[PDB]
Amino acid sequence: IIEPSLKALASKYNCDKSVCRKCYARLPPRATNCRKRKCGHTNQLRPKKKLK
Amino acid sequence: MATRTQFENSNEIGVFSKLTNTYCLVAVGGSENFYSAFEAELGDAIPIVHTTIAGTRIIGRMTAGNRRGLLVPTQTTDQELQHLRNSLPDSVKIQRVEERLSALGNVICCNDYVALVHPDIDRETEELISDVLGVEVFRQTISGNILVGSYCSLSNQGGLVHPQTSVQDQEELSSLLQVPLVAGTVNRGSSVVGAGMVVNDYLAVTGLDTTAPELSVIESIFRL
Amino acid sequence: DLIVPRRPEWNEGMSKFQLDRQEKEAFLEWRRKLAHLQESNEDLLLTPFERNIEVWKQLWRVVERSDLVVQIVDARNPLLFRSVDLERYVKESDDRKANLLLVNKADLLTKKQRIAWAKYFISKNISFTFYSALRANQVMEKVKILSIDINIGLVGYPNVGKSSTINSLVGAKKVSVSSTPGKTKHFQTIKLSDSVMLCDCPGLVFPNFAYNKGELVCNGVLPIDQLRDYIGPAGLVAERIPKYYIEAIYGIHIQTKSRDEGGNGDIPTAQELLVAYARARGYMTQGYGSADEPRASRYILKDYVNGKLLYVNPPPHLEDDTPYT
Amino acid sequence: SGNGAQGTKFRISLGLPVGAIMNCADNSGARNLYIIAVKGSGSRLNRLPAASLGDMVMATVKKGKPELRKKVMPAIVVRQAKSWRRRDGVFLYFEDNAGVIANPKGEMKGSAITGPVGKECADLWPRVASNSGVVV
Amino acid sequence: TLLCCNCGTPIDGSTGLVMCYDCIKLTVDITQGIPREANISFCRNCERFLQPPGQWIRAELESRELLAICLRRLKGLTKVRLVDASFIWTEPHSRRIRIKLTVQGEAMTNTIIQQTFEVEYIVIAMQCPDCARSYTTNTWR
RNA sequence: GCAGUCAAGCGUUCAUAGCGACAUUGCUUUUUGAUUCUUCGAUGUCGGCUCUUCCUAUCAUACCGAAGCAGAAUUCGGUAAGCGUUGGAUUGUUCACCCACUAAUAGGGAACGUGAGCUGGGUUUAGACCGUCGUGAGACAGGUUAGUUUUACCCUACUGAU
RNA sequence: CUCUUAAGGUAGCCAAAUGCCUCGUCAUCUAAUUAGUGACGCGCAUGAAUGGAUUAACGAGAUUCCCACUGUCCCUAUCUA
Ligand SMILES: [Zn+2]
Ligand SMILES: [Zn+2]
Ligand SMILES: [Zn+2]
Repeated sequence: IIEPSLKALASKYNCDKSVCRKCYARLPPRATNCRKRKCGHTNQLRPKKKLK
Repeated sequence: MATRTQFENSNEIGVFSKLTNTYCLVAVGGSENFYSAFEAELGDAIPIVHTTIAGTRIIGRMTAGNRRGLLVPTQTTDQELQHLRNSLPDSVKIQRVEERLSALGNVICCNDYVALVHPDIDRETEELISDVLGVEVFRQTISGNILVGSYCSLSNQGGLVHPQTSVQDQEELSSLLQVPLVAGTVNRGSSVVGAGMVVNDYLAVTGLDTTAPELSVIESIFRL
Repeated sequence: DLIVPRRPEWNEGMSKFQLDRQEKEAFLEWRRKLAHLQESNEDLLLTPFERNIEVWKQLWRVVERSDLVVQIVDARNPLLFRSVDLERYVKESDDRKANLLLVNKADLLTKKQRIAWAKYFISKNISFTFYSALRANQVMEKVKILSIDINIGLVGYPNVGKSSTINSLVGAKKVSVSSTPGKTKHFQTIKLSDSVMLCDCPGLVFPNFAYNKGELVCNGVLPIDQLRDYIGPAGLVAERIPKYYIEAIYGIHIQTKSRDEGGNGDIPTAQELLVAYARARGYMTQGYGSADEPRASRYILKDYVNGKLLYVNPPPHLEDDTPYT
Repeated sequence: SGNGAQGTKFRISLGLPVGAIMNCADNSGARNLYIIAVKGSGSRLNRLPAASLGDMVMATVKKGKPELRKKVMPAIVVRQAKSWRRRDGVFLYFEDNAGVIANPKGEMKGSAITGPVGKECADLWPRVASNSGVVV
Repeated sequence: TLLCCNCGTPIDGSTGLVMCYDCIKLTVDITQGIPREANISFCRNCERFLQPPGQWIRAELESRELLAICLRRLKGLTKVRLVDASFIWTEPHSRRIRIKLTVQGEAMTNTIIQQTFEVEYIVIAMQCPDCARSYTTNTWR
């Protein structure tokens, strides 16, 4: 029992993100470039593997 | 009823416990489900006793008692004897045997009217057992496995032995005790039967790994 | 049922590449035969055969021109050395043939008990002749006769004296006699006297279906060195040869078999016999001092086959004590 | 160290180290046990690991039953000679170092134990108590 | 007189035994940790193969020493008392070499069992790099 | 030896979860080389043993992120070198290959750490044997055996003491 | 039949103090052995008074293993001049 009205709430904070292919960071979906200075603030991102 | 439990995570409950129709014994091992193997299956019928004799926890393989009396070994002490006295009824007698062996629960196998004893026991214990229990004793063998308090469990109405016991020996013991028996295992093929479990007139306890084709034959042989 | 394949149709021609392809096909066919036989009995009765196509191709060239052969068979147990599928094979072409099989290595059995094997054949219409291998070395009206008794040839299980009986003709050892049976190979041909001519056989074996598991097959067939078992074939050394003869030759006292119950019994099996021997011979392990009995098996067995200890087999069936020393 | 070891022990003085040849008290046909390694038994340069009473060892047989030797096996030491201490203060020791063959989970292979058994081992391996005639 | 402890019906003897032959064949096993398919390499030009680390065996196809190199191919078969690992016939063209294997296992408590299990060794052709390196010449000794 | 960029594709559909040729930009001095600048009025030269410290390109341990992560078990990556990283048969061995325990049995450097600290099994003298070559003396970086390992009481350094 | 101006490794024997590839292959010994023993030999390059092979006895010769033994070691400690 999750009643997915709240699964949406949780996925907003766990499975709604984007990942830098070079830094492996947790970033927001709309973000173009990374957050950290470690990675030169690159743009190589991807969605987070939420499905299969 | 065959109530399956685990002492801490081992299955040999006949090692860490003991059972008869006047007292029940348990080591200090936590895991309250184990204690619920008798706290739940009884009312206030007989008392349970939490004990550690001789600073040990193997009370079943060290004490070999009866409905009307108990044998406690020599290595023990008065501090663990006095609780075993006070928290038990005076209809049963407690006596420190002053003999050579210590593991009474692997040399003696006894119910309320008949017994089976190791062949090389002292002839003073040979008489002390009947002086304190009035039980008849038959010290020959089980199958060559001279240890009897581990390869044999005994109620008054049913007992059990190990697979390698001969077709001659099962019938010999049936004739001796006038009680049936089967060459049954316990806890998924472990032939240490008198230690892998324990039984009484109505109650049976085995390990949580134990299987249903052994529970079903236990329910037949031991009950009636 | 079958132990040798067929060999037809040379037909006086050409095409080297094809008239041996037909023999490759005659092996694909004879090979198919052993697989079906092994599958046919239970699932495991490992026979001493050969898969190398070339050693059988070799034997497919030492008969057709040889044209009259003689069979050397050890007299320790001809029951498993007698060849079965030769009378049905070397007859059909209507040319110079007819093995007329023999038995040899025939001076380790005594006089009267040799009639035990002379009588095994007079009932069943089999030909033979007793003539030795090592001892000559340069129907009842016959007892035993020496070497006095166009190509010719000879065939052996392995180790019959195909290099030690070449002295049957001249005796100068133009082929080397060895301890192992695996040396004979790459067929050899001997020639003398301008009309008679030999064709020596390379190394062979011949499979079997009887006496495969609990046997004594390791009597003349296999090397003694590279044997990982050392117990099984020695288990039938511990059966015959009573204890109070081995006790008297090597001069040791092993035990008196206190395991007189049904685990061991009497006439000790090969676990209690070799333990008080390597302790008396001094061979110990590398890491601890204990009886290295498998290295004592290789020694006592090597004396069982070479001629220090002896045993022959009575011919046709179960008898208790036919042979006596 | 809990590969069948039920309880948890205090320190018992390490009598027999590797290279030791201790008797076999059980009726498995064997006669001795050549210790090769010990469970737990952390490391130190040039310290060879040892076994205490009630501990498990990996071991090998040298004398008896060719069916058994030439392969390693778990074993459980039940008697030693190096005098150790019980927390009651009194020191004890046996006359011979002796052990038992077992499976990895601490279960037994034999039908008995020819001799006495330590209290530190009986309470620790329960299947030893299911075959012990004498506990000290 | 005992009961199987798994299915209940089959009474087994007091010779020292465990649950039924049915359940000991079906559920219980002593032959896991081995792949039934063993890949090996081979060179057609020099007709001889190798173990992945090791000198080329030099033995011929369908030779006795194939048993030895196949046993050296690392499986758990070197643990459990092998016996009688001879070969079964395969079509030579089919590039498969099958061995029949027999381990003798230890059950729960000191009861020994036979076994009949099989394994296939699959051969793949090689470019023969070391023999080819001998053919090439980058330096002289 | 180590690492990175392209991404032609592998990856049940799924370039990049992991992988990744065709090419290419680099890093290192723990490999083998190349060169001959120093030392030929000698810097005591292999390995092992003992012992201290440091490095990170982290095997384990701590908090974490990332997956074709349901759990368990695993793979990739990051902060990070604070604390650990073994006993043994064989070999003179560096190297290695196994057995076993283990949280793990990571890689490396300090005149290829350390011989007025040791050992001398080895190479590398003289004795001597075998094989091949050489007419021959003799040669072999081919194999085998035997073969002296020196001194600190001075300055510094360090441990300790006035 | 022969080719090389003569002959063409016979008996025997071995990875042996002779074998580069070599930690040769197999078996055995060990928990595990590049060592060791036996066997196999197209033997780079064994071999017959440049003596071959086998040998009881002997050896401050070289090598492997084992029973016993022990501070060689685990792991150091102590006593005396
Ligand atoms: Zn980033
Ligand atoms: Zn069943
Ligand atoms: Zn090749």
